[PDB]
Amino acid sequence: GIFGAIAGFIENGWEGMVDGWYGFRYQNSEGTGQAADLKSTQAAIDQINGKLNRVIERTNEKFHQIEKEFSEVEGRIQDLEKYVEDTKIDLWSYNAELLVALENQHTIDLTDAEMNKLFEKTRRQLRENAEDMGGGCFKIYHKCDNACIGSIRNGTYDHYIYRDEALNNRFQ
Amino acid sequence: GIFGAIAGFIENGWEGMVDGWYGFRYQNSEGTGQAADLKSTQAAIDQINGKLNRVIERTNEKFHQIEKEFSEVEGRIQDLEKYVEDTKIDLWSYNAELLVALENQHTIDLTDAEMNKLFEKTRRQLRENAEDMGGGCFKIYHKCDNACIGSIRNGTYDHYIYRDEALNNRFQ
Amino acid sequence: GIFGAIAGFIENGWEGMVDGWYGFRYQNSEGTGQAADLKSTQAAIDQINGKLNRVIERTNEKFHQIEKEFSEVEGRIQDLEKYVEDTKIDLWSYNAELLVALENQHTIDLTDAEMNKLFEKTRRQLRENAEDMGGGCFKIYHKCDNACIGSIRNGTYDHYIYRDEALNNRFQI
Amino acid sequence: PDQNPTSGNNTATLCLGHHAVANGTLVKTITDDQIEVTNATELVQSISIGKICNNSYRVLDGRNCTLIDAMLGDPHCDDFQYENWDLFIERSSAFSNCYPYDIPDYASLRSIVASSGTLEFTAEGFTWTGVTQNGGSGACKRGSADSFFSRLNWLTKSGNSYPILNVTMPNNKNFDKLYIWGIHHPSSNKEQTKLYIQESGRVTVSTERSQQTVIPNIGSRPWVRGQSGRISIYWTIVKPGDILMINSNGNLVAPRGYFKLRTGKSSVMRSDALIDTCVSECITPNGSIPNDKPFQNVNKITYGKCPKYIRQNTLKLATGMRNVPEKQIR
Amino acid sequence: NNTATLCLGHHAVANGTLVKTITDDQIEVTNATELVQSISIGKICNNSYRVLDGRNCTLIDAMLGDPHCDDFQYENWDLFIERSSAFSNCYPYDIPDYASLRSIVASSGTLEFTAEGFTWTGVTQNGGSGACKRGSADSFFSRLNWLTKSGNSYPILNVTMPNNKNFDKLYIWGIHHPSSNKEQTKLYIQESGRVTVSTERSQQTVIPNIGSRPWVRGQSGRISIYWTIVKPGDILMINSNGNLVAPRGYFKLRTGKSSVMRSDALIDTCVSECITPNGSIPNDKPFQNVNKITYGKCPKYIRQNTLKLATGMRNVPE
Amino acid sequence: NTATLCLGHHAVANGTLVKTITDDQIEVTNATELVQSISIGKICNNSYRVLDGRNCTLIDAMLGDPHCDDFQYENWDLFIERSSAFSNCYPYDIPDYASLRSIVASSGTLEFTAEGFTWTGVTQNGGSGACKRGSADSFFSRLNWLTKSGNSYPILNVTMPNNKNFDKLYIWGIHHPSSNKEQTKLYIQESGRVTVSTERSQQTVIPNIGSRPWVRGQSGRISIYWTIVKPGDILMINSNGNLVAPRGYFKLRTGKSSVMRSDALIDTCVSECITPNGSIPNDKPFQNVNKITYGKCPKYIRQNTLKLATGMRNVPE
Ligand SMILES: *[C@@H]1O[C@H](CO[C@H]2O[C@@H](C)[C@@H](O)[C@@H](O)[C@@H]2O)[C@@H](O[C@@H]2O[C@H](CO)[C@@H](O[C@@H]3O[C@H](CO[C@H]4O[C@H](CO)[C@@H](O)[C@H](O)[C@@H]4O)[C@@H](O)[C@H](O[C@H]4O[C@H](CO)[C@@H](O)[C@H](O)[C@@H]4O)[C@@H]3O)[C@H](O)[C@H]2NC(C)=O)[C@H](O)[C@H]1NC(C)=O
Ligand SMILES: CC(=O)N[C@@H]1[C@@H](OC2O[C@@H](C)[C@@H](O)[C@@H](O)[C@@H]2O)[C@H](O[C@@H]2O[C@H](CO)[C@H](O)[C@H](O[C@]3(C(=O)O)C[C@H](O)[C@@H](NC(C)=O)[C@H]([C@H](O)[C@H](O)CO)O3)[C@H]2O)[C@@H](COS(=O)(=O)O)O[C@H]1O
Ligand SMILES: CC(=O)N[C@@H]1[C@@H](O[C@@H]2O[C@@H](C)[C@@H](O)[C@@H](O)[C@@H]2O)[C@H](O[C@@H]2O[C@H](CO)[C@H](O)[C@H](O[C@]3(C(=O)O)C[C@H](O)[C@@H](NC(C)=O)[C@H]([C@H](O)[C@H](O)CO)O3)[C@H]2O)[C@@H](COS(=O)(=O)O)O[C@H]1O
Ligand SMILES: CC(=O)N[C@@H]1[C@@H](O[C@H]2O[C@@H](C)[C@@H](O)[C@@H](O)[C@@H]2O)[C@H](O[C@@H]2O[C@H](CO)[C@H](O)[C@H](O[C@]3(C(=O)O)C[C@H](O)[C@@H](NC(C)=O)[C@H]([C@H](O)[C@H](O)CO)O3)[C@H]2O)[C@@H](COS(=O)(=O)O)O[C@H]1O
Ligand SMILES: *[C@@H]1O[C@H](CO)[C@@H](O[C@@H]2O[C@H](CO)[C@@H](O[C@@H]3O[C@H](CO[C@H]4O[C@H](CO)[C@@H](O)[C@H](O)[C@@H]4O)[C@@H](O)[C@H](O)[C@@H]3O)[C@H](O)[C@H]2NC(C)=O)[C@H](O)[C@H]1NC(C)=O
Ligand SMILES: *[C@@H]1O[C@H](CO)[C@@H](O[C@@H]2O[C@H](CO)[C@@H](O[C@@H]3O[C@H](CO)[C@@H](O)[C@H](O)[C@@H]3O)[C@H](O)[C@H]2NC(C)=O)[C@H](O)[C@H]1NC(C)=O
Ligand SMILES: *[C@@H]1O[C@H](CO[C@H]2O[C@@H](C)[C@@H](O)[C@@H](O)[C@@H]2O)[C@@H](O[C@@H]2O[C@H](CO)[C@@H](O)[C@H](O)[C@H]2NC(C)=O)[C@H](O)[C@H]1NC(C)=O
Ligand SMILES: *[C@@H]1O[C@H](CO)[C@@H](O[C@@H]2O[C@H](CO)[C@@H](O)[C@H](O)[C@H]2NC(C)=O)[C@H](O)[C@H]1NC(C)=O
Ligand SMILES: *[C@@H]1O[C@H](CO)[C@@H](O[C@@H]2O[C@H](CO)[C@@H](O)[C@H](O)[C@H]2NC(C)=O)[C@H](O)[C@H]1NC(C)=O
Ligand SMILES: *[C@H]1O[C@H](CO)[C@@H](O[C@@H]2O[C@H](CO)[C@@H](O)[C@H](O)[C@H]2NC(C)=O)[C@H](O)[C@H]1NC(C)=O
Ligand SMILES: *[C@@H]1O[C@H](CO[C@H]2O[C@@H](C)[C@@H](O)[C@@H](O)[C@@H]2O)[C@@H](O)[C@H](O)[C@H]1NC(C)=O
Ligand SMILES: *[C@@H]1O[C@H](CO)[C@@H](O)[C@H](O)[C@H]1NC(C)=O
Ligand SMILES: *[C@@H]1O[C@H](CO)[C@@H](O)[C@H](O)[C@H]1NC(C)=O
Ligand SMILES: *[C@@H]1O[C@H](CO)[C@@H](O)[C@H](O)[C@H]1NC(C)=O
Ligand SMILES: *[C@@H]1O[C@H](CO)[C@@H](O)[C@H](O)[C@H]1NC(C)=O
Ligand SMILES: *[C@@H]1O[C@H](CO)[C@@H](O)[C@H](O)[C@H]1NC(C)=O
Repeated sequence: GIFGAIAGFIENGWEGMVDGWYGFRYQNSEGTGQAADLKSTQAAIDQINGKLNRVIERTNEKFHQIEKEFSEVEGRIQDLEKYVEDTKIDLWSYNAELLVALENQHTIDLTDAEMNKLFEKTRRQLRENAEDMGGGCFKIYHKCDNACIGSIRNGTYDHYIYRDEALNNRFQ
Repeated sequence: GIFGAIAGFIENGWEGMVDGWYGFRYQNSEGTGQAADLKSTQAAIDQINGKLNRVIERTNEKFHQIEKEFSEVEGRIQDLEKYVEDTKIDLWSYNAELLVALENQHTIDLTDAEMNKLFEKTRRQLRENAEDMGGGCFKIYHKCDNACIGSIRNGTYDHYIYRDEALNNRFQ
Repeated sequence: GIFGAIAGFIENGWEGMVDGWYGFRYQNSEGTGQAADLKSTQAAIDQINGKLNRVIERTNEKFHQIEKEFSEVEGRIQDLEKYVEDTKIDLWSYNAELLVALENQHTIDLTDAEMNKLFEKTRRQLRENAEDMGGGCFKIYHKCDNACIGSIRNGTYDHYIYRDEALNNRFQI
Repeated sequence: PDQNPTSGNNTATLCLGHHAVANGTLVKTITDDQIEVTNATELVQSISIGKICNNSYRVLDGRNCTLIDAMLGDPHCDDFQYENWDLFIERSSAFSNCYPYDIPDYASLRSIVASSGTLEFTAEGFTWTGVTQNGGSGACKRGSADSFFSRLNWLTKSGNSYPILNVTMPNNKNFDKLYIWGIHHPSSNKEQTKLYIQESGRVTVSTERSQQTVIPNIGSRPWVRGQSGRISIYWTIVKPGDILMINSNGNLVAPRGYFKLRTGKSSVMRSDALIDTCVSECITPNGSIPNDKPFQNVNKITYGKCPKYIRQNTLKLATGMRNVPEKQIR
Repeated sequence: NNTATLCLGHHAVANGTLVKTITDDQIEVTNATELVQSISIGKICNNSYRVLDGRNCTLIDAMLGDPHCDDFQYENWDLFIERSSAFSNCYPYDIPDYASLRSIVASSGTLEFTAEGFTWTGVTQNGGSGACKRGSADSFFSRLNWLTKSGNSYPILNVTMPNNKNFDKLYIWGIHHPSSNKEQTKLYIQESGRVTVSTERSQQTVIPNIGSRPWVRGQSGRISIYWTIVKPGDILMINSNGNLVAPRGYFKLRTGKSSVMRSDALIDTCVSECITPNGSIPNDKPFQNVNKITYGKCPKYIRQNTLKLATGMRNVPE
Repeated sequence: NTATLCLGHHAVANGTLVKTITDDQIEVTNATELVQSISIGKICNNSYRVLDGRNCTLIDAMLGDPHCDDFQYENWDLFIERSSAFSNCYPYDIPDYASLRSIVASSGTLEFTAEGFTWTGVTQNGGSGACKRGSADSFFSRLNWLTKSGNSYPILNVTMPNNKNFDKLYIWGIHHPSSNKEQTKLYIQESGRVTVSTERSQQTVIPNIGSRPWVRGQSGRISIYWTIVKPGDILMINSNGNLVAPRGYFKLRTGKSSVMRSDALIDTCVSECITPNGSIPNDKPFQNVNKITYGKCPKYIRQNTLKLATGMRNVPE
């Protein structure tokens, strides 16, 4: 991955996160929890669906063409009929091998990129009240119960409320 | 895009910014103001013009070929003559549909990257004298007049001069 | 560079680094030093070698085909035999032109990425004990000898050991 | 203090992450030949339904008959007389059962007829003065009587004269007429004179634009249903306003009329698959196939709305992120 | 107040334009540029290339020497233009492998002709016909020599012509098929004619084909045109005993960059390096959707009529 | 009591320029060429079985031109035809010459089996001064030139059933004399004819009396034809004059063999690709040497050079 988050600074995925592609796990005063993030998940799915719309259920109608198998030998004009079909197939085969390879490199990148977007988004919320521990975890420098964690997940965490307390716990 | 800045953590573009592609808006002791950044703007344009050079005015010269319309019904070698031309058209039609798709995807990503490159460039200049409010805005924790802003735009802002002041505003 | 590290906020490369693509240069109580980061170097090389193995020798095996040069003029079917080989060649010429152009853009972007990965990795270890000077250099605010620098390079640097000493130096004057 | 599931009362840990599955699936990329992702979807169609679906395109089973033997009117192909099709299916076990023949440039006629998609025939009352009509053979039995191709008229001498036959037929319809005619090559000079009087036959079908001339070719051939003689089929096309003319002093196998040429999207396919009531907009010799995927490895020969044939039997497109499992050891 | 705020951002426009991407079907960007040429000028530009109007004539009738196609005696072209309203107004004919002869001449790009003193002893030459009226007299295709009997009989002709040059000579000849046997003997004496045109590496025999055809201008008979190519150092030979429509001389074959194109559009003065039947088109874009048939420096034909390449960022107004 | 850690990347003295989607020229630390544009100079004979036609073309070797007798039961992967090849037997022509050349080239073998065609009432083994084998008049070896015996030439009626598991290739011909004297001298009948037929197909050919230009002292000609015969079918031949008879069949194969025109030298080396210019290596995906090829070959393209970056952007001080 190009951003180095998935299979990077995040050691591994969570197999117990069945209701999302991206999300949080927390440990606070009320216990340890888990929770998916629907926005980021949907961002990744939608792009992936975007690619599927271009490739799936997309075919040309074709009718009469040229013969591609032969009973007798006929030299020149059959050599030509064969070469044409052989040339066409090799060219379409290349196009397919390349389409997939490209899209896949890009799928892995845009997912890795969405994981990084969530981390940056959350970093901005928490502001001076937490620090990057590495591994994808923040250490929040104030008591933050389940409601408080929800406010971060909801996108409604006002950092000014805990700022003074937090600065004190970081430096003293 | 993939850096999540344009159509991302920056909420929207400025229609008022007509003298550049990326830039700054700022308020201070002297009031509000706007100013474009030529370096970042020009980095993006060069890359887009770079693509235009590969696409525009690149044209193969051709002369006598094969007949592609037929008055009479002939069969075997007419069947081929058409199928050949039909194969060619489909493959070029695919090459064209894909080219545009990839180039456009890429264009969005590189323009988004230049936006982000400028943000990270500014963040580094300020160092400990500012915080990331979100929306791609910085709170500079000291009196920063027009001349001061100019140095941030010019890349000549010395962070040590205001350090003791801003740093004192940030924690107390 | 899509991250703007190589040929961006990092001003230039180091000709003096000859046993690695990425790495460190440092100044401390014991002198100055340089070491290559094996891990990031290998990440890029592995990725670049993947591409090589995709393109390089994956050739088909063709045998008897159609003729492509001619002595006598003939008309219709010779016109066709020529048009077909010409059509084929032009398409494969497009494929090779694009192939190279896409790969190289990607090769540049992925090398640029490993650089920025290494920086961010390092920044996260240092935590509150250093600041970003710009130019890809950190300013570590404690006595960080060659062993300390070595722990940063190993990814076993324990910031709590120096936190007090460091926080103390950053917020002063 | 060790199993405490809470944090130390004035801090908390907020970890960001992504999902992962116990059984991932490998895909190809620009930099990796095999790389595990959470999920992927096959882009190459390599399974066939097993039979040809005949509710999308009109599929005509030719059974024991080829498209040509249907057209000419070989007796055991009489069923196909007046019939149209989107796809005509030719079987491998098919055979001919009339007088032995050859069609110089067989393939072209076969294609021309196939694309048109119809054997609709219109009889024209040609005047053939001075000759015996409706010749037949034991090599082409209709019942227990000698007979012939239902769309051809074998002409022989009447009494002591094979006159120079001179007949025209102006195309006044607003479409192109297709005419099937031929010539007889007897197995000896005794026969050539016995049937046509003249020592040396000739047939000349002509328009205002084009012409074709054929001479018979005397000499024995291998037995086919008891007959050393042979016939050769040729074809002519007449356009609206143009006129047909047929001149011959011997060996003519005259036409009984014309076939009506349409510009059509129809075709012909060599297949031994069963035809059946199912749903599919793409047909191949192996059977019909679905067209949800963009590519296919079933057969290069196809009719209809089909995925494009490639050499690869599989190409996986990733529909999920890189898979990075939790448990190194299960 | 002793603090300031410094916001970063990007530009936008009232209404942008929609493009395709790998992940979106439609998506707004600030600007784009069209890569498919959809529309032509209307005329065929006769400036960059030497366009030659056929008007009433085909290339084949021009070669053979139809009385009304005399204009094109020694003319050349990069692109020959054939109108739908053309016709033949000479003796009725056909050509086996017509398209191929038409292709070979168009490619050579020239009707440069050099006559040769063939010796046709024992036969009356320069036969004509009312169906091919030139000016006001029974004439014939200018490049072909119709040979007939000389009173008493028609001898076995046996004529040679060696290729001394170092380029390919193109020869055009034919054979006459009468409407009756009484005619076949009236002009060619013998019961059945024959034409055997041979080189030292090749040969072609055509037998005439007596019998009436449909009425074209007043004639029941026909002529079938054949052709032969003699290489450097090689030698031509013609051996006929009846029905020979002999050649007068040879055409020069140049390996060229020329062609022929069917069209009914106006040929006129303008700038362009690409030519179609619909007219000339500008070749600034990489692709085109006008007409698959083209000549010159041309955008490649595709089936799409529009493709916008993004030349700006994502557009996000306020 | 402070330190400085700097992160960086390497650079080289002399990088190398490459194309990208954005830049026509941009310098990187290294690259690798994808267009093979230089050839070894000569054709390598170790990888594939290369066969030098020398003074013979493929067709002359089949027919059995006396100076081509060395190529009798030969086989090849690739058969090399030299610009200096010449025909030296009786003058001939072959309608659709290219097709027969292709068919034999593909089969990759001149394995000929002779059969006991019974020709009665005719003298066999006609020859010519135009086709000398040693100092004596001779003919194409695989062909049999029949003439009248005694004072007549019968209507020949011969069969030969293909009771084999493969397609049989039969090469036959017709003779065209230079006059009616010569037509009636050799064959008696004033008008010759050759009919070769299967149960499926047939071919009739009339000869054409008339003088052609001298080739090795002869103004006559033969036109060569062929008939392929399938398992279970039966070849019949009926002629009252001018027949240039077959002596047997060539065993056809579906094979991976071909024929190439080249004047390149053929020497000991190794390479899995062959062109008219010489053999080329196949480590690169593309080539610009020649569009004519045989073997495991890079694909031919217009461009003579295409550099794939194998390293990062090169940024020196
Ligand atoms: C990834 O792996 C998942 C995990 O599944 C497995 O667990 C691992 C540890 C191993 O033990 C594996 O052997 C095992 O597969 C996959 O999920 C499973 O997917 C399979 C098919 O791939 C499902 O098979 C179905 O089982 C149905 C019944 O399920 C219950 O009982 C079975 C034992 O019989 C157990 O496996 C389950 O755990 C359940 O307890 C069954 O109803 C289905 O067949 C039906 O249809 C037929 C008609 O053909 C009919 O005759 C029959 O009566 C049935 O009604 C079928 O056999 C399996 O259930 C599912 N299991 C779970 C727990 O999810 C997953 O497929 C895989 N992903 C990919 C992409 O491969
Ligand atoms: C009422 C009637 O039958 N009158 C006789 C004429 O017959 C015919 O009239 C012409 C207009 C034509 O349409 C015929 O189809 C019609 O029957 C006859 O006129 C001629 O008849 C012959 C018969 O084939 C030719 O058609 C002949 O054609 C010419 C020509 O093109 O003008 C004469 C020309 O010199 C000749 N060129 C040669 C020998 O090099 C050609 C050539 O023979 C044919 O094109 C070969 O296919 O034809 C036409 O004149 C007249 C004249 O007869 S005469 O013997 O020529 O004097 O006689 C009436 O009784
Ligand atoms: C000046 C003169 O009249 N001299 C004749 C001489 O005529 C000629 O010389 C030969 C070399 C040739 O170039 C002729 O074009 C030239 O006018 C007689 O020589 C024979 O001529 C006949 C033609 O009538 C043949 O060319 C024949 O050549 C062969 C040959 O070598 O190919 C002899 C073969 O035995 C024969 N093979 C057969 C029948 O199977 C072939 C074959 O008949 C021919 O290729 C078919 O197209 O021809 C020359 O031998 C010379 C002897 O004439 S003879 O008595 O009829 O044999 O008499 C001189 O006075
Ligand atoms: C042992 C012996 O000599 N028996 C002969 C018959 O010889 C033959 O047997 C027949 C069945 C064929 O296999 C012949 O090839 C074989 O020689 C001979 O039978 C007649 O032979 C004729 C050939 O010369 C015909 O084949 C004839 O049958 C037809 C046919 O059914 O196809 C009869 C048709 O009416 C006729 N159609 C026409 C004229 O329009 C055709 C036609 O002639 C040929 O297809 C043209 O190529 O032939 C068959 O009965 C007889 C001779 O009888 S006959 O009076 O000459 O007719 O004599 C036995 O003793
Ligand atoms: C020139 O030669 C030709 C072939 O060498 C001659 O043709 C042959 O003519 C005879 C007599 O007319 C035919 O005899 C008939 O053969 C058929 C074939 O049946 C075969 O298969 C069945 C299978 O059960 C078997 O029972 C038979 O024994 C045969 O093997 C018989 O059905 C008839 O009763 C009859 O006897 C030959 O068939 C035929 N041979 C070939 C190969 O075509 C021809 O007569 C000669 N022509 C001239 C002008 O001289
Ligand atoms: C019809 O005309 C042709 C064309 O002229 C005649 O062919 C020529 O025949 C003569 C001998 O009869 C050849 O002469 C020979 O030339 C060679 C040259 O190397 C020389 O070595 C001999 O001594 C002899 O003089 C001449 O080459 C040949 N024409 C060619 C090759 O173009 C033919 O005789 C005529 N036939 C009839 C039936 O009228
Ligand atoms: C990561 O590095 C630390 C730091 O110490 C050093 O780094 C080495 C790569 C090398 O440059 C060395 O000269 C330098 O001292 C390692 O700690 C050291 O471990 C060794 C045993 O391997 C001990 O002998 C040292 O006392 C110890 N020093 C300190 C200051 O801790 C560490 O082992 C290494 N870890 C890994 C996983 O490689
Ligand atoms: C937006 O794109 C348009 C074209 O889509 C550009 O306008 C063209 O500019 C160049 C000048 O070199 C020329 O091709 C034409 O004169 C212009 N008009 C066309 C092609 O229609 C231009 O780059 C952009 N214009 C904006 C942003 O206002
Ligand atoms: C055979 O018949 C054709 C037509 O069926 C005759 O051609 C016609 O000839 C007359 C003049 O006598 C013309 O007015 C007509 O235009 C001709 N018709 C066509 C269709 O060409 C022809 O004369 C006859 N020929 C023979 C040899 O009998
Ligand atoms: C991912 O792979 C595919 C989609 O990319 C999913 O398979 C399909 O799921 C839906 C059913 O809700 C339908 O489109 C098809 O019935 C499924 N495919 C079949 C039957 O081949 C699949 O569910 C996804 N896998 C995971 C692990 O999420
Ligand atoms: C956001 O959260 C506020 C309180 O915390 C909550 O946690 C959430 C995850 C939710 O499920 C509930 O337990 C609580 O609401 C709440 O006051 C705000 O209303 C929430 N706002 C929005 C927009 O969701
Ligand atoms: C940038 O602006 C500052 C203050 O406005 C000024 O002092 C300086 O000269 C400028 N630098 C450059 C390089 O333009
Ligand atoms: C928990 O926090 C309280 C202050 O709220 C403090 O007095 C106490 O010592 C803390 N204990 C631990 C183990 O953090
Ligand atoms: C192009 O053709 C037209 C046809 O009328 C003519 O007027 C004009 O002079 C021609 N232009 C040139 C440059 O030959
Ligand atoms: C760089 O690539 C070239 C050409 O492919 C090769 O010869 C050279 O050894 C490589 N150099 C390095 C340092 O990898
Ligand atoms: C190889 O041979 C062809 C054929 O003549 C020649 O034109 C071409 O330039 C040659 N290519 C080389 C030497 O790479």
